[PDB]
Amino acid sequence: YNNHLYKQISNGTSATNDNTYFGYSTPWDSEYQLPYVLGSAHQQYGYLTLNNGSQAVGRSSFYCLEYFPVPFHSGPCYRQQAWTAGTKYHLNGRNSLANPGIAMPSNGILITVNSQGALPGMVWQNRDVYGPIWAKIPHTDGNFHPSPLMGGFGLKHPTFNQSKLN
Amino acid sequence: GVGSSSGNWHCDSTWLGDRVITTSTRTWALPTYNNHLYKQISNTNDNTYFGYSTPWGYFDFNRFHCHFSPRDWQRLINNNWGFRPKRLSFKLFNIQVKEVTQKTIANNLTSTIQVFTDSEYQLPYVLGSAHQGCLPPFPADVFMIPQYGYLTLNNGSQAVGRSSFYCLEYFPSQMLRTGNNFQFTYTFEDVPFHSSYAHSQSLDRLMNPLIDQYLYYLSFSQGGPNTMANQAKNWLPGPCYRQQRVSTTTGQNNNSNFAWTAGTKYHLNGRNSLANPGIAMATHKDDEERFFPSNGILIFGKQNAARDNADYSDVMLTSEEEIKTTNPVATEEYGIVADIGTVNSQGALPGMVWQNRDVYLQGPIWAKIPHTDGNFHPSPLMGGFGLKHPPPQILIKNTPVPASKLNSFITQYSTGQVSVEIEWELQKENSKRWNPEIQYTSNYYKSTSVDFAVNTEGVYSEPRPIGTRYLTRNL
Amino acid sequence: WLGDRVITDWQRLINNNWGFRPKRTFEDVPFHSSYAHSQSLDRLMNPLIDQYLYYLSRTQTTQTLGFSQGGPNTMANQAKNWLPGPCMATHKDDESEEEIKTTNPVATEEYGIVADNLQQQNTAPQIGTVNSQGALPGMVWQNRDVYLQGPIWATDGNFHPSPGGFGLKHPIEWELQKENSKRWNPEIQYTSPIGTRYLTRNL
Amino acid sequence: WHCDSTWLGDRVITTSTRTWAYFGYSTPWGYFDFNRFHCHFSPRDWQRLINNNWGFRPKRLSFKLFTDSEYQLPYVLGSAHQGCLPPFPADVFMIPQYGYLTSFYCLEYFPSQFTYTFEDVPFHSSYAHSQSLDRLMNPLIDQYLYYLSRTQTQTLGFSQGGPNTMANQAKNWLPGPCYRQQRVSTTTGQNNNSNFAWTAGTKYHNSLANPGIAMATHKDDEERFFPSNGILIFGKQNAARDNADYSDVMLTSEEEIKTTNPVATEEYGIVADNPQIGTVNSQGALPGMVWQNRDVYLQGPIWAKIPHTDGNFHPSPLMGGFGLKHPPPQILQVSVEIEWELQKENSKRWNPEIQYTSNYYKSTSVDFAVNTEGVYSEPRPIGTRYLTRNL
Amino acid sequence: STRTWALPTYNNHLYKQISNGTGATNDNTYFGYSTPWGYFDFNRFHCRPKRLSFKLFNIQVKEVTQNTKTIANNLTSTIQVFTDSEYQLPYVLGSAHQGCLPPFPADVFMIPQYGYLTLNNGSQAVGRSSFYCLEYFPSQMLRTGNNFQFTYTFEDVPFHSGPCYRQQRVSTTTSNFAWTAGTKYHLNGRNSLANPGIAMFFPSNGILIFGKQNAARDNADYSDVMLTSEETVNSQGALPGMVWQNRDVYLQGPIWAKIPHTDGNFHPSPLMGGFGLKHPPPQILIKNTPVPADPPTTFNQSKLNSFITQYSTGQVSVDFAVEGVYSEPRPIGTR
Amino acid sequence: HSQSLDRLMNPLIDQYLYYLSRTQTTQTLGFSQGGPNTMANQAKNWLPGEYGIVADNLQQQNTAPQIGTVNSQGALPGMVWQ
Amino acid sequence: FDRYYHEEELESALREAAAAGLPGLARLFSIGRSVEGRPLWVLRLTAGAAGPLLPGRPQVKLVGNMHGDETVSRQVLIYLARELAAGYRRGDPRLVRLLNTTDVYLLPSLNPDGFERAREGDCGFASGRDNSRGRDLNRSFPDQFALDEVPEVRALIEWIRRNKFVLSGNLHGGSVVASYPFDDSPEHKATGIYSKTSDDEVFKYLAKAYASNHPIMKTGEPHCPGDEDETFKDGITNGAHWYDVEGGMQDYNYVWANCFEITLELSCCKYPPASQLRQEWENNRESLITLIEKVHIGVKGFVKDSNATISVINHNITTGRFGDFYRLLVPGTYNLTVVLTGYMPLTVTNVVVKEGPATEVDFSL
Repeated sequence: YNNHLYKQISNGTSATNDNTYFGYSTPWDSEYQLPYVLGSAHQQYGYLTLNNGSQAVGRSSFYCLEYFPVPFHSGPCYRQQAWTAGTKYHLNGRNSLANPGIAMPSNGILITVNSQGALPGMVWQNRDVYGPIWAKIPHTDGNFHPSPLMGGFGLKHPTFNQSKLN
Repeated sequence: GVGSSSGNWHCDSTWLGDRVITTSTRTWALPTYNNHLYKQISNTNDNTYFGYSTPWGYFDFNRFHCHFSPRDWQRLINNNWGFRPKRLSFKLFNIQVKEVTQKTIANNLTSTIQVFTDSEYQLPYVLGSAHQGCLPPFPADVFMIPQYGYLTLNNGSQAVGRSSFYCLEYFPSQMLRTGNNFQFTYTFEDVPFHSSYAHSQSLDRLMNPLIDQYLYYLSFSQGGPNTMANQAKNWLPGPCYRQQRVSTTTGQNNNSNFAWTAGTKYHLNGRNSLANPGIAMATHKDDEERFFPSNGILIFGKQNAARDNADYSDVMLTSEEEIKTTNPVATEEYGIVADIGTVNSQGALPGMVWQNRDVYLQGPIWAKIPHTDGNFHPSPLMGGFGLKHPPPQILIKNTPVPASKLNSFITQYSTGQVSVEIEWELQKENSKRWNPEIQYTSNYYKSTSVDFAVNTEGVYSEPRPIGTRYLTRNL
Repeated sequence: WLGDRVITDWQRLINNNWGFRPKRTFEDVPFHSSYAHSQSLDRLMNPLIDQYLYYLSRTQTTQTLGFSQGGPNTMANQAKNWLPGPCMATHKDDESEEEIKTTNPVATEEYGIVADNLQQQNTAPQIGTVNSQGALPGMVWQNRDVYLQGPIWATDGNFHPSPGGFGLKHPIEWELQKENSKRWNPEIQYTSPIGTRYLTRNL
Repeated sequence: WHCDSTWLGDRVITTSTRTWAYFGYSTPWGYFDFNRFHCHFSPRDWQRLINNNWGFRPKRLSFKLFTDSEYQLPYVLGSAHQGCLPPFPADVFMIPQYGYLTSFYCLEYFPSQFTYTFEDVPFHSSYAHSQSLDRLMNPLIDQYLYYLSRTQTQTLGFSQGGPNTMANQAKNWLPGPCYRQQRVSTTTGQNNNSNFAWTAGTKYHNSLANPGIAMATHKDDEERFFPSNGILIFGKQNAARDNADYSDVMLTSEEEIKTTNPVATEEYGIVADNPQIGTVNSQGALPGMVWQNRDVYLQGPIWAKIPHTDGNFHPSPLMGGFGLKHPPPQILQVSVEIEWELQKENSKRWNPEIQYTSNYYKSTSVDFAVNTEGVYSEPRPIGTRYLTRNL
Repeated sequence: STRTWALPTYNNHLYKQISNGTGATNDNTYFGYSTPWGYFDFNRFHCRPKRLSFKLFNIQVKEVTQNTKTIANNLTSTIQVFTDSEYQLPYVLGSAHQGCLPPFPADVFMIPQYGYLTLNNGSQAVGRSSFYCLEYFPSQMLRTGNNFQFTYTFEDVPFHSGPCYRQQRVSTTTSNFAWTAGTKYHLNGRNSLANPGIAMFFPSNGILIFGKQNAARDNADYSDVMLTSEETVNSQGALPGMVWQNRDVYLQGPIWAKIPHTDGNFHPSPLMGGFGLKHPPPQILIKNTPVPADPPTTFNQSKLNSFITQYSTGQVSVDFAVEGVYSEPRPIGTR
Repeated sequence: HSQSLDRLMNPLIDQYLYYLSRTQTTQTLGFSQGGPNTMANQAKNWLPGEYGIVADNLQQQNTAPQIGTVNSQGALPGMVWQ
Repeated sequence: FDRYYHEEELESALREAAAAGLPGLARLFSIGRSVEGRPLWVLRLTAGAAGPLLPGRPQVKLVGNMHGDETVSRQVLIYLARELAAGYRRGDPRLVRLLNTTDVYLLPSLNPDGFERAREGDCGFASGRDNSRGRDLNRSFPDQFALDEVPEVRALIEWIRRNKFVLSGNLHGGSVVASYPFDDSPEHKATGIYSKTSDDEVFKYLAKAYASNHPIMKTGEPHCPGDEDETFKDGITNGAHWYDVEGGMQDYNYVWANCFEITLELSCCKYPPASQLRQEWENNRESLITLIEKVHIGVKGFVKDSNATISVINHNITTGRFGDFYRLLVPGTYNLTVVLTGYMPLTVTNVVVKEGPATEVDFSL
């Protein structure tokens, strides 16, 4: 992959703001020190990091992989209804489609009050599995019912020349 | 012994392995409050209260600078993923009790002071409200003990049947003369580590940017590197309680006084109260540093800053931008749902994750979790550690010495030394990140005075609020 | 009545205990809070000491940016650590689950006000009254009171599984929680639907 | 393939694996070199080391794939040559050819993993003094020692050294030795309009004294000025072999030692010619002098073999590093694992110190990372002296 | 050697930034901090070494009031004393400063105030500048019934018994060339006088000059001072083969100095004479514990500004005769 | 010694350290890597025990950089002798 | 011509410009020395230390490169000197009458030390902003609302007090805008506060005259990094209305002297590369000349017997050693009162200023 190179990949407006990204494509982890890309339901290892447009910030991290040696599976509302009318959330000025979203539609399945959060004494079921098996619960201070919205199990720990040879 | 010191000055910080023991000694002066009397106090409908002001003083060390020096804070935040208090030892020694008369001051050897700790939490917990009177950030500073006073249920400026009156003299308290010392050790309960890190990945960018998804979305198409806002995602951003956006560039704001009328507040007991700082949310999106939530941030005060109507130059705003990877922006909506509609205040939903508010060198350390039937993420909104049994309030009073109950007393105050020694546990930073991290550093260029140091007039000032999230982790 | 246990009266239970829970074999259920808070969530501060934290208080001198310290007078503007329960008290003052008005918002009226639009020089700020508020971090609440005539007890995920009554995963001796309060003035007792919140606690 | 850094106590064990392929002689042998610091330390690890330590030194290394354990061969390492292990582990490097200057040394005459133990070496000063050598006194108390302050009303007057006449106070120490270097401005227009790179260069008789003894690059507010050949100049990514533009190179700055060492472009001081005054440009060792060594860099050499001579004065390499009488032997997939003993700082300074941090503001590419075409680049030479001490 | 000492309240218990930029030429520019602490100095010989024992006892802490200057014992007041045995503070000892223990035992001396200097760019500090709060150290507190004591062991320093740096020729038998023609060294663009420089009718600044009793602080006449005597190429560094002697120690001169913690040094013997020590006797810092006056009856967040004017006396343990004024007629060398 | 102090390098491998090789094009700043051909300009670690050439003045746009011959030189760090 | 002249170069370029005109026209002198001893070169241009003061010729100064890294001002002032001399030799009628009727002072670099510490390509999005003593030259003048640490400021103050400057403008960098005086406010708020003068409209007119001829400033939108699209109407702005500056030099010039000064932010890249300098010249040349011509507006004249104070507007001005006075005003009627201590005053009313040349009046006290 990548001819044994780490290639910096990115995308900015010069696509759209919601699709901008920055990351690295590697030519390829028991302590979970790499960006965990599993659980995103993908069909080469590459990861993303913080970006502001097509360019990264100082808080962005670069990982060189050569630098390496639950409850049994079986109601809150976030109303669903293609993109303009789709149910999406907002994070850092970047509208991301809430597909499939909370378990219960334009983007609500796997292929008056309209948004109700958690209340005392209310019960709900999790999305069924068909499909992904697990997902890594993000290492974060707080999470409410850390179950994968896509379904599955929420796992906390799931002649010499100086130039490099081409 | 009147002629022998009760204790010694202990200001130090020992960094042993994953433990940091920060001990700090300060000089305190306690006057006679309310002239040895319990006085009922009472007071727009939003600001009404009823309560009692007690002749008792209380010791406050709920601010981080009371224990961590700026270099200590830098050492803590530059190398550790998290930290939490493990224990504390509190000592109160070298007590002098002096009488002032009309004017001269003389030692009163036989006089005592009453000191106790509300270890059973039977008193109203006034710590954790981010009040003044804490131990000074600078050890050489001598500080005045704040007066203890508590609030109760009120109907306007009048009490109700359930109003509780607490006589602090009803508690068992140790009496100390000039030769006696007080001390107690308290052990913090199991508390989650404060996240002294900023996520190096955003929540909506946790996928592989090289491989398409096997899940289709209504476009039908498969989520891919190009159309990544449409990819299936396992988690949602944290809950949002939308705040009003105020620009530090004062010319970009509306020409109206919207601080209270258009501020974000919560309604309780028919009495609107400003949701300050509210739930933890990003101060602003990227390239938007001039904007802050109207009341959704911690605003500390520079040295000599005015109590009321202090200009922007006299205050320091704290920014929660480093949690923009997970927390939705405070000033901007949570998202769009169908009816389309814009959701501004979003409660908790399954699968959402959110970072807590940052702690600061000048900010609070802990707060008592209210003894309630239920609570969702019982973490203080101003930051710190939520404790069911926090460090007990240390109440101190000058025992009255009389000169119908006796009214005239000898005008008497006390001084002494107070030591608080807190042992904290650290999370060692174990990351395979290749590029150098972002560290907190002092400005290299020449400066008229050293930051976090005394000026020419002997005044210690903190120039900026030092955050805690500088190292990085992955989601 | 033997120590912290009672084997089965209601007046004696509610006038002398902070909580109670059935034992038998009932699973460990949290003690039902049989107490009304003597402090309100917005009044947990010291009414004598100002706050070192500042808040935005001033915007017109033209346009300005003024900050003030929370104090006894500007008490509603003070920074607070907690939020009321999700939107639950029956009624506010001078208007039954009123014991929880200290922590729970009034049922017949809104949770609060959020910001609606994004202000600029040309757009006045807009406010949105939130009627249905879900769970938020740091928000606290009380449960509905039990009554002598009321019920005792009653999925993949649930949030705060409390009915009123006891939330039992697997649904008589009652273990009591003796009140240990140094409140000076006499407490409120039941004297001749009987509630359960008569004794008082601090928040 | 072992490549990681383990921080245990006051030790850091950094292992790295890489994929590999005048008169004198050029041998067919290729020699393994890992004498640059980035061969062992990642930029994150270098930041971690330099932000939290007052010093470090190698303890022992293990090298797995002959070696001249008795140093019978011309030790060619320590001359800052290419062929080192690449800073980026994913890079594949070619073994440099081994050649020496003069004595014929036939390498197959020697019999063809191993472990080497570093001899006890002084810790490298990974700190910059917070005090100046001429400002070690009490700024509140006068001196009881008098100094000649007046000579004509013709007379003889003596004064006590005090806070105001601070430069006249008696002192116990002198700055380090000086070997004056020609000054060149990075602002090109401020320089002379002549090619004085070689003619006006500071050289010893005529090999060029590059970088010479450890002296401060510039005094205060003169970051544009640098000694003509008295500093280490590293190459930015894809820099020219020769005739490189100033923007194509990165100049190191040694001003951290300006508090103890004389400025490289300025004189050591003034002596008496006879009342004529003479200016000393080159100053040898004098009693009571103290001086800091040249800073080591993430790209700089780690060690150098002390020549086996009858005598030497402060045998620390002039390019920076650890002067070793018996350095790691020349080695004629590769894993090198080196252990460093850290010197933990115990500072009671109140204000926060200066740490190495990456710029927060947006950048097109992450610094110390790979670009779009997969080329790893070191954007700046990371020093080692960031924490502060007292003299 | 036991002396009676008095310590006043320095700087009103305030750490004060001090600076001096450009009179006051660039060579005299400094930045630093004056602390409310005094320090004990016994670095003069009249106050090789193997060990010392330091004691600080018989402490009286007296409060003074003005109306009528009335001084009264404050039996409940303490003093904080600590030794930076880890050498974490700027070591201002060894700079030949005043405030040392008097040569005459009967003299009662004033404890000099502790201040330190730091990196400066004129009267203006830099990022590398360090601020040290002496209250950030574990200091033992002492009332009238308490005594302080420690012991220190000198390391193996060579017994007290040529490179050249030419000085200017000055005759005691009388233009103003003291600074212009003097022998100085250049450091960070700051010409600092090389006094007394390396060990070599006296050189311009290459000797130690002591002051007789009742001598002017500045422009003291030659009869009011005592010169010490240690009886082309102008600067000659160390060469292989030269041997030289160190500057002699004197009954009034310094005993030791701290060898700066530096990568390298050549013959680390103090230029003033004495013993170069990597770990010299730790400087002993002593301060009156601040005793606030009566604070108001209403809480104020600001630090207390009114303190009781206070001081503390005590005893300290560790020709040529006296209107009761003790004087040393001449400097006594060792060789 | 079978080697001289200024010939302890590789006559085959270039250096990764640059030295100021050009100043005048007008004025400029050219840097070159020390190599076998330009072996005198190459960086070293040691100095000999006319000792050498130092700079006397501080060159400006007009002041030519006059040099000075060191006839007597004292001990310096990284200096070896037999 | 694309080259940043440094120390020595400055003097050489200024004297080359002086020789680029007729002899007896230009005089290059020094009003003082910087901290490092670099002279503060000032070029005086007029037909005929600084030499005697010519009658009927108002004194105009243009102090540039007052911040070290704001160096477009330095080069445009050098090019202004060269252009003035070249036009005077070539017989440029506009420049001929300008030099005949105006005593133009040019100060290319007030902070040469900061300019030397400045680095090429640094647009300022320290970099030598302060002098070598670390003090800001714009935060060191006495604020209307220590001299030893700023010898450049003291030298400028003495030069101003020794003269009777009528019109001036200091040229800056980091934006493209003309800001008129009262650069601060009594409340000393960061921004927003409008702080007008007694001659607020006259300062507005001067800023308009400079800005309208500038290709970038006339648009009223600098449109530069880190500006938040801070659109300045008409290309002009007020001091405190833009941002607070305590102790600005233009405020001292207005209050402590007869000077009318406006700060000119020529470009938002503080230290542009040499190649762009040519363009910068064409961006400013005319405007600079225009500003000098604007000294000939309002009222001018002499006060003679049959230091006199001229009063109109709470801003009085004094006469020169020749008794000449120049009050910058716009068209309209004004009531000019002349008052000299010991000379009973004269209130000449209905003085009508027409657009363009200043109105003339001679007073006999």
